[PDB]
Amino acid sequence: TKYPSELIPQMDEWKILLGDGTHKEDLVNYAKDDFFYVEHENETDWVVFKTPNSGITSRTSSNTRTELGQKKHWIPETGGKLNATLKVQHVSTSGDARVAASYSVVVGQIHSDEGHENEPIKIFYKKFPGHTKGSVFWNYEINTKGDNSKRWDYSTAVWGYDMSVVGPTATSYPEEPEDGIALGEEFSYEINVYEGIMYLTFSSEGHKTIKFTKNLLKSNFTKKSDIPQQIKTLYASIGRDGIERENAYAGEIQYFKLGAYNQTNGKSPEDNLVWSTGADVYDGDIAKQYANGSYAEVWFKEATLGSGSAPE
Amino acid sequence: TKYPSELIPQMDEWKILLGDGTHKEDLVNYAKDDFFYVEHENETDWVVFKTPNSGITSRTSSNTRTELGQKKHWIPETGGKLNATLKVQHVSTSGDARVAASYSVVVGQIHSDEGHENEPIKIFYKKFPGHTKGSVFWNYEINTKGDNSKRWDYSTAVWGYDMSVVGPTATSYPEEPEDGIALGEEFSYEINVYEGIMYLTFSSEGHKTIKFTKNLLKSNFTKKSDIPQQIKTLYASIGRDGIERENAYAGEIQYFKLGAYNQTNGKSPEDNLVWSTGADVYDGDIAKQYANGSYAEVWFKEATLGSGSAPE
Ligand code: NA
Repeated sequence: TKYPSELIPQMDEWKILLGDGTHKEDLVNYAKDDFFYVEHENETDWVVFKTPNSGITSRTSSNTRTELGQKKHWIPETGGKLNATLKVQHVSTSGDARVAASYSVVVGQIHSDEGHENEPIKIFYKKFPGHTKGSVFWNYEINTKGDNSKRWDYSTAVWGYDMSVVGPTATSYPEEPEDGIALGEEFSYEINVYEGIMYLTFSSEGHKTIKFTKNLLKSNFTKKSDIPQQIKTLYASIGRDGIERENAYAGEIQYFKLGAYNQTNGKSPEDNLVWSTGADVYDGDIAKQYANGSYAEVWFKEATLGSGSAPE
Repeated sequence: TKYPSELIPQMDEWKILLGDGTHKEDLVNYAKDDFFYVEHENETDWVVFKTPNSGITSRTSSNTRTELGQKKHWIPETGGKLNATLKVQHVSTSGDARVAASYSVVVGQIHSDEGHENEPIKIFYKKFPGHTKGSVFWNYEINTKGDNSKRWDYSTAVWGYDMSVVGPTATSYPEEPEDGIALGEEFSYEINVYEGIMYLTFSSEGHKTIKFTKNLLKSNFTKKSDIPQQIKTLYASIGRDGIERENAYAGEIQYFKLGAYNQTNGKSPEDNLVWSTGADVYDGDIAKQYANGSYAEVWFKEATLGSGSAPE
């Protein structure tokens, strides 16, 4: 009988989009069965975000989400911090293993509200079908100088693989990552942007805590000879060779998002081998996708917003 | 009670500078006698800011302040809202009455953290010696295009006079304003910056609620022919003919301040008849100033920070 707002005291600082295209700005005492609701398990309550592979998407995306967006925006220079503790309960059980996005779900992001509307960070959990352990990795998308159709993401592994580890054919998978994270296994992230520098921390009991620093005010990617080999390789059949503006996301307004942003869709892999995953979507029927594994589902027990801080 | 943080639940969102030059970042359970403390009166507790006319000033100013500064900064596009209810209990009883800033105290501001470090708004209370009623007015400072030494403030009256109404000699005063606010009389302000537009609301029991709208993204002062007449009298002595850059404070990082920023100092009126007030400051001896009326003291009942909101 609980609402998610009973578990997240800053619920009034978020709006939501659900997998069925519902937008809701006032989330105090709000739930909707099968998308955004509370689940009780032994001694903890969790906020569930559940979304199919193909529901009603936002105008900005081909992928379906049930995900919060922070109402108060900020530029990297003034900063912001998001802390989450969560477990992924389910990712799509179908999709083409040659496509980097298949079988994954983004569980936190910074999204830009203007300009190209790209993401300085998207944190993913990806698990191939049949595997016990999945991978957590995070992607930085360039704030492309000029035409955004040449953009790309650079993916960095936390536990397990990064997004570039694909199967060599549509239904054969790499071996499971030995150091990865199971469904139902708790982990935490913090995204702390202080004075334009994004400091990430990822922790999970029994695994190494892993930290990263990425300056969001000065690009590392301002010419062709700076594009990482990972981009040349993973985007080789797409054609993406953009460069990033010199000052990256300096002064660009953005905001946090958190929940289940499903990156497995039913688009044809031939149209985009990195992001169109060709999964089973049952012609958009949400109840049939839910009955056959064609969805993602992520549970959070803590989601806190605060100000950016100097790492100690 | 004793700590101002028992009255202001958001005390951890502010830092302070006191009139003796003390800076303190963590204000929970913090008070300093004679500067920042709580006074109980009839059935309400108030947070008191008290400052001499000449204490230890910030590097940025010739005036002394005991004043909060908001820790988390913002640009006008993303916005912010400050609400306060207060009463002014004392302004300096000495000063050259010809000088526009004399006998006044700023009780709320937006202050820029970069660039020229100018203020999109400072809210003043000013009361000539011996008057019962003082005036509340607010100043917008241009974000000067080019050299800031040509900057100026434009003052708009709320109740009573604006800053430009001065006495005819150093020691005599204009008539009391018909509509002003007495020492000890409560009034409220709200500075609500939503999508770059500043909406002000001022209210006090038994006076008209007054509202203003000022766009902080698009200057009304881009040509010399737009400089208001007011500036031509006040600033005649001083060389201030600047114009403002076209997009005003767009993208410039700001934050709110609230407290007692005393505008009466001991500087020579013959050097600057707008800001150099020639008051008695007893060689910077704070005790002697407090004993002889050379100070400002403002009590707040409420002080809340929030997001900017669309008016309605
Ligand atoms: Na901001």
